[PDB]
Amino acid sequence: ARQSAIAAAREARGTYRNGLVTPTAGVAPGMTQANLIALPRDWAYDFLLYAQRNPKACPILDVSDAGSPTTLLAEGSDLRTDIPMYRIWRDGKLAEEVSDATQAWAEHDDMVAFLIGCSFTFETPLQEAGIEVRHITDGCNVPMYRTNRACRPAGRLHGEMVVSMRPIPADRVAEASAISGRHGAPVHIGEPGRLGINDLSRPDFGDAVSIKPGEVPVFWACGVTPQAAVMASGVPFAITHSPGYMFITDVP
Amino acid sequence: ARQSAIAAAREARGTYRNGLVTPTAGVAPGMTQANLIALPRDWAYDFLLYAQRNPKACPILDVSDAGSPTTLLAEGSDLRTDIPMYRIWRDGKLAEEVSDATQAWAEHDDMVAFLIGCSFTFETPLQEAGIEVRHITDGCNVPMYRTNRACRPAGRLHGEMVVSMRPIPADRVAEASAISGRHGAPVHIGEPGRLGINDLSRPDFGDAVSIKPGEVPVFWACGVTPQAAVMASGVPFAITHSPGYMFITDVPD
Repeated sequence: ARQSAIAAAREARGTYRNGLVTPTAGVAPGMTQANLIALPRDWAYDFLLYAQRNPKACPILDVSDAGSPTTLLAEGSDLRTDIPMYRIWRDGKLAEEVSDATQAWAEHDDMVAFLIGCSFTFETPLQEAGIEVRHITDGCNVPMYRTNRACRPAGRLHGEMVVSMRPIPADRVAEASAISGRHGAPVHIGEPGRLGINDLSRPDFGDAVSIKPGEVPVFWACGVTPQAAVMASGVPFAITHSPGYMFITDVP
Repeated sequence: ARQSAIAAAREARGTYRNGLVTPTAGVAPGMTQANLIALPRDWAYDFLLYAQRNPKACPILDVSDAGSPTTLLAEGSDLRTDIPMYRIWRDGKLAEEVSDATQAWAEHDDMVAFLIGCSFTFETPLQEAGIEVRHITDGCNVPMYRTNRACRPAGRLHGEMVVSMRPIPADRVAEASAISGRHGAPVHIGEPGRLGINDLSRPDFGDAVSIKPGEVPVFWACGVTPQAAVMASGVPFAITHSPGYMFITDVPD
């Protein structure tokens, strides 16, 4: 029921609020999970525009007011604690990981939280068609790669797109792309190298997976694209989630 | 015709650059026209967020980098001069109207331009059902009203949605909305009072139009709502286009 799924959602982030640290992959089936990036209002203008200029890579689910946390995607939730793990960035480099972001969030009083993602998940219908999601078939975090595809810059922000990949068997590629395209369309199909990915076994983010010799790698734009921007643009201070440790919202 | 449409657009923008002032309706047919609101970077955040929160009322066509009067919607165009008429706003009140916003723009070297609009015009489809766009029949701008439907607030900005009104034959209305909905879906049919409109003969924007004894007023979210938020939020300084004097892009509809 829709009522129970929401319960499991309030349940899950309730635990993370209590310090629990575990991947959110398949934590509350049927519940929209989002990526995060919080910036001081000043840099938030750069990212809002970065998001309006690259909606495929940074589709916004919500933007908190300057005095966050709290988001309409989860009534009563606190963005500073309800995420398993946060990546605290300083001067364009990851400075530390933490289970609670309350302190880091205090460094600025006009922090702006951006919840990034899409309420539509193509993974469900794929598995429905009998395709299989390699990383799910395992207790895995989908592998993700920083490509050579430059995003449209905005303000002081600029950077490459980050993609997640799932091996699709040769004869299901066409319908795999069509199913997920029914914004959700794959950005690339095939040759990893054409994306500046020189070794699929070493993903910049997430866990690597195996690809049966008859499988074709397919790539989709994902919400960690913002993290690549933080690193290529030297943003003084930003707070994002740690890949694989997302914010489970109340939206199915 | 191939390229012809955008050529007419370039020419038209050219005359406006050279000081021509004339309603923009009808010119460069087939070319998407847009509303404009230019704000200082600091307020540009509030409005960009106002837009992301109210997409049907403020559909963004483009956003210029701060301090740049250009737009990808028209190569070689200059926003400070290619619109026939501008509205300079001060303390959310409207201080002056000029044929050249060049001087006003220089008051902030961090001006951000927002071209508001949609490339999907439904008027063509209507006139190609005989639904007749009243205001296109008379020499007037489409009546626009400030409603009682508040936009979701964003930062310092707040305000009501400004709708556009087209008189439509009672027995036709059912399709006029279906057509204009292939952002374009109409927000209100009927009692103009229920939408906060007291006297249709008095529109807040454009020219009033005559409603025949049979027609029903049909309303559409209008790309003029930011100006309403500018008055209700006391925006210290802003620049927008004037009534029926829009920016003609090279982007076909």
